[PDB]
Amino acid sequence: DKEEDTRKALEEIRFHMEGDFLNETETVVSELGKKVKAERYKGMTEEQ
Amino acid sequence: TKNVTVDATGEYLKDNIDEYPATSSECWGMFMKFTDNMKGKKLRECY
Amino acid sequence: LIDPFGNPKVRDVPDLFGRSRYS
Amino acid sequence: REAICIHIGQAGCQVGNACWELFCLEHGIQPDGAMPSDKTIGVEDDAFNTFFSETGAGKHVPRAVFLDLEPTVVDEVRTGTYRQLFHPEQLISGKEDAANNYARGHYTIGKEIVDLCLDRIRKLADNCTGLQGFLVYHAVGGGTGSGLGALLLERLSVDYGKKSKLGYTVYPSPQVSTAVVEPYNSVLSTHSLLEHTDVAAMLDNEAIYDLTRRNLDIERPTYTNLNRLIGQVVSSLTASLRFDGALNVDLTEFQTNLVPYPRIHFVLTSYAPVISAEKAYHEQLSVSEISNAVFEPASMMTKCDPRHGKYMACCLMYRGDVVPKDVNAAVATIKTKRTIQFVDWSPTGFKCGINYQPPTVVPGGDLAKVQRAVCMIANSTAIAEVFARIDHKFDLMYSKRAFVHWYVGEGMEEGEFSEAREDLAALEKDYEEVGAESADMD
Amino acid sequence: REAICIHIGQAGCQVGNACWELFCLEHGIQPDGAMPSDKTIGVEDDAFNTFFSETGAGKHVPRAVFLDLEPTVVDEVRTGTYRQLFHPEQLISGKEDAANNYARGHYTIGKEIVDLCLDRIRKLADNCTGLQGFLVYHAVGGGTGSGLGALLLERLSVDYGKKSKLGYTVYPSPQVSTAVVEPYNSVLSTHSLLEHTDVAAMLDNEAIYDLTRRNLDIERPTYTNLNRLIGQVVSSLTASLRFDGALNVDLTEFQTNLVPYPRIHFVLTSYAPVISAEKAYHEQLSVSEISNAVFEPASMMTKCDPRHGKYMACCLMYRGDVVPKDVNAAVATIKTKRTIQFVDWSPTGFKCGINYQPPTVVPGGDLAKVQRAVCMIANSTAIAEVFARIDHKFDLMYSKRAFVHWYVGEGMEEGEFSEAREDLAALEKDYEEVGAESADMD
Amino acid sequence: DKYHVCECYGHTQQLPNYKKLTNPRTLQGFYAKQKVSACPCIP
Amino acid sequence: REIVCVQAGQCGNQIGSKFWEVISDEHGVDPTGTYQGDSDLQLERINVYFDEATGGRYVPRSVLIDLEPGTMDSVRAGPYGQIFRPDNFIFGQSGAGNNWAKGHYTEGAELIDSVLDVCCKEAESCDCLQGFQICHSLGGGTGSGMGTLLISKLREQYPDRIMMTFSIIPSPKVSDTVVEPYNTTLSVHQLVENSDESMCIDNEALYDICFRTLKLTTPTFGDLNHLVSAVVSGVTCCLRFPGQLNSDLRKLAVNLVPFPRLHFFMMGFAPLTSRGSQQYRGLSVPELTQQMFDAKNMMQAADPRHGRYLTASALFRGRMSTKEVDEQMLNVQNKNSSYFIEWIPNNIKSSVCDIPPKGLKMAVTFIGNNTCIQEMFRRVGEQFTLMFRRKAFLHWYTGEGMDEMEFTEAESNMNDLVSEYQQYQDATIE
Amino acid sequence: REIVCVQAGQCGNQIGSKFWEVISDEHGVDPTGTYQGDSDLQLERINVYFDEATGGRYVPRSVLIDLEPGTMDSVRAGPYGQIFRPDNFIFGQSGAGNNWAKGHYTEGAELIDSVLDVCCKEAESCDCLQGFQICHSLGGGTGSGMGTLLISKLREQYPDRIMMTFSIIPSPKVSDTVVEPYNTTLSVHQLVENSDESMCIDNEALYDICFRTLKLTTPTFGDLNHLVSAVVSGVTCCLRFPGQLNSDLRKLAVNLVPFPRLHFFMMGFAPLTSRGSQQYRGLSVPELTQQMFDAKNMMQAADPRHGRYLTASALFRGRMSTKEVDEQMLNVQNKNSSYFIEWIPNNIKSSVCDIPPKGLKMAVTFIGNNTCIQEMFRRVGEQFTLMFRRKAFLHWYTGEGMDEMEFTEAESNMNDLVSEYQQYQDATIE
Ligand SMILES: Nc1nc2c(ncn2[C@@H]2O[C@H](COP(=O)(O)OP(=O)(O)OP(=O)(O)O)[C@@H](O)[C@H]2O)c(=O)[nH]1
Ligand SMILES: Nc1nc2c(ncn2[C@@H]2O[C@H](COP(=O)(O)OP(=O)(O)OP(=O)(O)O)[C@@H](O)[C@H]2O)c(=O)[nH]1
Ligand SMILES: Nc1nc2c(ncn2[C@@H]2O[C@H](COP(=O)(O)OP(=O)(O)O)[C@@H](O)[C@H]2O)c(=O)[nH]1
Ligand SMILES: Nc1nc2c(ncn2[C@@H]2O[C@H](COP(=O)(O)OP(=O)(O)O)[C@@H](O)[C@H]2O)c(=O)[nH]1
Ligand SMILES: [Mg+2]
Ligand SMILES: [Mg+2]
Ligand SMILES: [Zn+2]
Ligand SMILES: [Zn+2]
Repeated sequence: DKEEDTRKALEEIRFHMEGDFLNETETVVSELGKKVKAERYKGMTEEQ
Repeated sequence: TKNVTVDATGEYLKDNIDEYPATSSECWGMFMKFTDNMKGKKLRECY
Repeated sequence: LIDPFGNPKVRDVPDLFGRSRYS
Repeated sequence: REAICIHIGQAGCQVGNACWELFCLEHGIQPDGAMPSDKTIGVEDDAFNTFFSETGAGKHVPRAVFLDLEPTVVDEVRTGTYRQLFHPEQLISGKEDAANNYARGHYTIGKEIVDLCLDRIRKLADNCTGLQGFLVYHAVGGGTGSGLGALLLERLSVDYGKKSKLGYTVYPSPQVSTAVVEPYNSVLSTHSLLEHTDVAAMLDNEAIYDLTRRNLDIERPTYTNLNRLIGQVVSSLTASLRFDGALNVDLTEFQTNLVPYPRIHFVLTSYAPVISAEKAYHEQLSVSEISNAVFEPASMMTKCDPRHGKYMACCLMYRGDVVPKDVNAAVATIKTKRTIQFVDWSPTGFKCGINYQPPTVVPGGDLAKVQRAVCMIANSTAIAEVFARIDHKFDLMYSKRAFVHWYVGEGMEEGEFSEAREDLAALEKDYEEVGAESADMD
Repeated sequence: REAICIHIGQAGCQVGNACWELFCLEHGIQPDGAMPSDKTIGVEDDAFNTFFSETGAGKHVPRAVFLDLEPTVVDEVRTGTYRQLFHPEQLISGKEDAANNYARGHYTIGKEIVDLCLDRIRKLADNCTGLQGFLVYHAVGGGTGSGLGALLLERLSVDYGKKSKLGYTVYPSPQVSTAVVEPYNSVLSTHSLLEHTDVAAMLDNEAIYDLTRRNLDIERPTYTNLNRLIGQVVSSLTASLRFDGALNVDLTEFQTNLVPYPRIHFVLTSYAPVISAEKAYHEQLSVSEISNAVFEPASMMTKCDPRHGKYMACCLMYRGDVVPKDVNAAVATIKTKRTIQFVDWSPTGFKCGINYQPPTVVPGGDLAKVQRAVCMIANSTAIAEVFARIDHKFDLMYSKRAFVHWYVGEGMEEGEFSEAREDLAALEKDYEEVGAESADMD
Repeated sequence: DKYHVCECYGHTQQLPNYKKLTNPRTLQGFYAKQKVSACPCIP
Repeated sequence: REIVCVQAGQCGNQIGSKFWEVISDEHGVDPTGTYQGDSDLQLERINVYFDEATGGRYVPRSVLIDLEPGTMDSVRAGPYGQIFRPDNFIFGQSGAGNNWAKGHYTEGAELIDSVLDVCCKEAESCDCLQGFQICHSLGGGTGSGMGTLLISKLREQYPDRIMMTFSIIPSPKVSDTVVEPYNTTLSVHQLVENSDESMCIDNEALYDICFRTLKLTTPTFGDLNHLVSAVVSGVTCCLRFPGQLNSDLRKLAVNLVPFPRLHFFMMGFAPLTSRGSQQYRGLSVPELTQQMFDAKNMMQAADPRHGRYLTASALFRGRMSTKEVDEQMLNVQNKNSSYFIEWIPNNIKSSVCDIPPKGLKMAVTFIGNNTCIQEMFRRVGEQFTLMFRRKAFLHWYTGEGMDEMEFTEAESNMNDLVSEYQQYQDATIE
Repeated sequence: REIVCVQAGQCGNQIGSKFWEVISDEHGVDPTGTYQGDSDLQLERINVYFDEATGGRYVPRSVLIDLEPGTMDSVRAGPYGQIFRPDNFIFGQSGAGNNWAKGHYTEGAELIDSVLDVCCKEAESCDCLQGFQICHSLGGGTGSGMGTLLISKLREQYPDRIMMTFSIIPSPKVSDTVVEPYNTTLSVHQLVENSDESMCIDNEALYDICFRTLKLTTPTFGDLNHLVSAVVSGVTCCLRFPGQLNSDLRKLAVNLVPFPRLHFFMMGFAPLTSRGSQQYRGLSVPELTQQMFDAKNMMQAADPRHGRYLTASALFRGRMSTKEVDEQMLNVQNKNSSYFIEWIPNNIKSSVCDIPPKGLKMAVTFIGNNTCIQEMFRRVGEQFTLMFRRKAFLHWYTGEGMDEMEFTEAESNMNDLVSEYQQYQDATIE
């Protein structure tokens, strides 16, 4: 049981570290969302 | 006088970039940058 | 470089004299 | 972290050219403000921020203003090699000089130019987040440096208040002289330095000429050499903010350690391994040798002999390959000497600093390359002798109302001469009283 | 969504040329009214609709009228490059001018032309589905601009009622002047502007000349520079209707937030990144820097100093790459300053707007290209000094009836001068009273 | 004390009274209440 | 046991989009509406928030109302916007103008009947209806006026159910609009009569959460709405999953409100920690409890240390022992006894639920009833008194038709709410 | 039985970095924080200084405080720096200015609440709390003022626990700071009331140790701080490993302190010997005892030969006989009997621990309570009276806000401490 709890906690940390909320990125984008960026605007890209 | 004194060594520096000395200033890190980025964002204090 | 107890140690002061920032 | 530099008149702008040349070469900014970012060995670091701000396209621009009443010297800066480094608004120039009249600078002409300068300084101070003082460069012998220096300092005190202002000032040398009216301008600058300045360092060109003749091997020095020495001193003192070290020292620690009473803020400066390239490879330059060097009067950058007074505090900045144990052994040997005396109310006379960055070598420069250096600023009662000779020369001329017509016609009451001379006399008496031993105890 | 522009006389038509060049270039409409047939961006967006309507043939045509009493300027528009953009009915021209007489415009000549203007406005308002106000451009110094502008605003105010009317007005400069009779026309104008406008923005050419000399590097400016600046301001205020953003602001929110009492509707306007291309590479231009810029009196487009009064409300429009947190940090920095003062009855002094579309760059233009800009409109008690110089000049001139026979011959009772002068005096006293502290509770 | 209080030389360090300086100048409010004649004309 | 959601104004519609993303993710519903989940536990309570339309699809029980269609274009552009039923979007053609009276009296009465018709259509379809959930801001125009109008109408039609609101209130430090105090005062008057339980959030507290705890370099309103959507989806979790000690909105209300006006609550959510720090701390019940009571983690500007707790509730999600929960609540009650109102012998309710939020091993949400909430209302009343003494902007409201006596009545009601909290703070046994 | 550490100022952070390197090395913790040790004996007492983070890792129970983050960035940048929890670094925005009054009154009161919150959070997590451990210098600015402020707050909140300090004091020959007498006097005034046990080290004594005993050619602060970290880690060894005669900080205090003001101690560590000489002499209990009592090996400038020992303690590490300890301590007391206070029949406590520091067969740490400490205080008081009589730098402190009465109180209290030591020096049986 101890080993199982350890594995679940490691999966927890791996989920938080790779998530999009803390990394400030977005992956689920709608086609209309590529033009309208009402909330989710954060800044300009390098190419711009 | 300013030409022959300062502009000559300025031109020499323009020609040669190996005269700039190396250094180490590890005291400038992430907490200093955090304090730099947080100017004017004071919130939730009691007086 | 020797510790006060006799063991070897790594450098602790940077080597800067005679060095250049840009290759 | 950041510091703002204010350059006034001819000496201050010319010393500024050497200072900013040095600070560029020390940080690694090219003369056009760029940086060869792709050719690098180490990693890019924030240390420039004390003196530079970035636009974001990676150009660097410096935190300075240049103030003059004649255009020619600033136009020389505008047309030189560093043309692209400075923002054009920072280089401020008037129409006509203060003609060696303090009154002309202070009342009539500087009042027109002063509001642009204050607006630029405000624009700099708004782009800061931990400003810890102003550095001011001026000469008190000329008209615009004295008068506009005084007015700007007075306005800054009301606007910024408690924020510190540290001045490096070229005072009139005790027998080399350049203009007749130097005593009036130097006297009438007494109030500004006495009441609106936190530490003032005094320099005389005759001492730097003596140092460059004796130690360096230069037969025919010119102002660029003196300005390069001043730039080296300033770089040594500000290195403690910018680079790693064993014992760091923030600019507020100088003020805490050097000034015992609020008027006693005038300090002497000296620098140790002033040496030529041919001599430098014949000699070792150990810590104890340069520590012994800084106390000899042949090393000083002000024409005063400290043997005629008593030390109150010393602040010693070591940079380069030095080990603290050698600094302690050197300071204990200095303390042993019989010709060095401290006032009995100051038992713990020393402050130390130790920094790892060795002094930089400038391609056209005249100093040798050396692994270590030490720089000292110290407060001593011997300075009272410097004021007395100016007061004697002032007393000579004012007695016959020799040139008073210029100042009274251009707007000054005759009373102001007597006022300034009595205030500096009281400052001399303060320096006499503070230095008197408390031998009467019971 | 929609707004209708009314341009009157010489200044209003010339400013209209700059406005419509800019609005065309910003949307991408060619000067002939046809969008590029090969430019398939992918999604034909509706943003033009605020300023253009389509002719069903797919041409775009703009929601504007050009009004003049002399033919020359409108015939110049008719023969220029944009001939095909405008509908020919929109360009209305009379035979002869109002000869610098407000009385001639109001009573004699504008009464003939006004019904054509009303028919065009009727035809425009019928081709709308969410009209939300009129923008009016005129000068009060000339005869037709004052007289016909007042008469037309009166007729609009009876016919349309509650619909908003926002004026951009060229006021007489405090010492630069172009005609002798300016005080009479400005006094007679102000009663109508008081009664028949919801917000009035005041402009002086002398301020825009100072701004173009100081900020831009133009030695010999002409009206096209000023008109391009005005067009930029109008585009900034109307951008909130036309492009995506974080915090939109409809013109009724502007009116609700900016006007505290129904008579207190005269506002100051300023614009931040007026900068040349060569200056643009020496400085970053962050949100906080341009926010600090809009509050300096050197940035204003009207010759008044706001430090001599108190702010009641400010509306700040940001366009371009800005994040709300930076706007909040900037506004929090502004609030600390002691030389910026708000009336104690207005604690929450600010309104914000944030739009993502950066300002457009015009090929022949003199402004640099910049990633962000801010525009401010603010209501302040400082305006009372502005009224006082016209009242003093009117009193000086009217004491001898210097020109009154022209006005009496063209149809006006002499009594009307005194009535208008007393009404403007009461408005001056209102601005004195509103700024008086509430010491009633003591 | 033994020095001067800086009211000499014609300088003062007292902070300005912002509320008083901030009120505008008007013909009846300011100019008409002066012993010596005053006018808003620019010299 | 079905909840109906109402989203009003820009803030409400934006928070709603993130809320429905979180709920659709937890039940494995694709943004097309198709079920793609992998356990029966997801399906067996899907009815609580979704209705099932024919051939697979699920539709979310929400009404969207706004005065300008700008928001509809913003929600339609989001990643989940397609899921919403077209007939559920109600919009006008001109804005509220940031004016409470306009939003309440002129366009409010024009639209409100169609909103009530949609809400009734949604309510009468449920086999048994649980409370309503409403998101809106109090500082706005249509949010305050039309939200409180609709709340009053729903309170007329369903007085025995629960009425729940989440509400954003103007910061004392940062504002986007000048006339916030009037709209806030009138809205607080409406809420204290109509609501059963009200949660209050300061945007300043969400910015301070983001900057200090999460160290985000460039936070956006999406982050604030994610924090809010997290707590909103957490409060209902025990309604819709199994657990060792079930709980319900009505049991929370019964345990939190001693007297019917004292229905204003504090919010918190415990597992917040920066990506750099996450490697440094393992999950455990003491860590969650410690973060849960830290005022740093509370979403209002008022701090609990300036008040006293009447009651509190904690809802735990995850597989954990009941002993640790009970003993933690005992230890916190015993060590800080001066901060708890003494004429109630035990102030904390606990509840335990088996199913955590996705990607977290454990979570707790905290609801607190503390008298220091009176400080927020006092600040709003101060700014109101500064503007009102001088009639600073009243002609807009009076031109809509309001009597000036209305402003003094609303001010008096807020002052009485502050007085009642202060009196219960300083009560004693004698 | 777990300790919470506080490190303050530049000296404190630098000494702390070496201490946590030494502690992590003895327990086999990688600089990433991962346990890589090779015996269960390492794990079974890891709790004393480390908390356990998930899947292996351990984190050190320490608070880092400074007024400018430059030092914090230097410590974070060090080779073991990663182990420290990011949230545990507390810093302000402006310096102490090397001024005690600034550190105590202006920036102290600004930061202290966040430090007290972190220290309480760390303390209340412990199942049973042992004393606090604090490292700082008295001559500095933020170290002296904020360290003594924090000590006073922790003494208010935890008066039944132990308060322990390690402190650096100005050398008699060369000053590092001009205003050292004021900062030292005020700090000693605070410590003598607040502290339970205080250890003193002179940098001059470490230089003399290095040069005379170790013959090091080019010593650096890393060597001095390594010697200090060695003794610091030695004092706690019996807390955290088995032995024939266990010992504890409280047992040390009870045996060392006869009266509550007499709590200032000298330190030494015995098996110091140069790499060239080490081949010539094996370790044994007589060799350690002889070096241990040699004044050459003592870390203060005062010499025992000018005073008398009230009490002493020796902690032995290694596999060793009880005969050598008992008979050596008796033999040393008998042969040098004039240097031991005669009205206590046995002045030395011994303790024995099985596990030596790595690479030494045996070690002892010595703690001594000796009246020669009065000479240091007398020297500091003389230099203070010379400076104070002339108002030498007083305007800085008075401008911060201090009343002059503080200086006369602190001087009088320190002078009474010197008198009390002198009185116990010359006491007799009669
Ligand atoms: N060390 C050094 N001294 C200088 C330099 N330039 C001028 N001085 C000295 O400063 C004094 C002259 O002051 P100036 O700077 O020329 O006076 P100013 O500020 O130009 O005032 P005006 O003449 O009224 O314009 C003399 O004693 C010069 O020797 C310089 O570049 N370096
Ligand atoms: N900024 C700006 N000011 C202008 C422009 N044209 C005229 N003015 C100013 O406006 C005032 C003159 O008003 P006008 O427009 O010439 O008067 P009008 O409308 O032609 O009236 P009439 O003379 O009767 O035809 C003067 O102060 C001019 O400086 C312009 O194009 N731009
Ligand atoms: N936390 C949060 N605040 C918001 C959001 N949108 C707007 N606001 C705030 O709410 C206030 C504006 O009110 P708004 O919703 O536009 O009122 P409405 O026009 O009646 O809908 C301002 O303080 C905004 O900062 C959001 O998505 N999240
Ligand atoms: N042993 C030791 N002493 C130090 C170290 N760093 C500074 N010191 C001493 O501590 C004193 C300076 O105090 P400091 O830490 O700078 O005070 P602060 O400015 O308040 O942080 C001087 O006596 C220094 O010699 C160190 O790493 N080791
Ligand atoms: Mg000159
Ligand atoms: Mg005309
Ligand atoms: Zn002065
Ligand atoms: Zn006049």
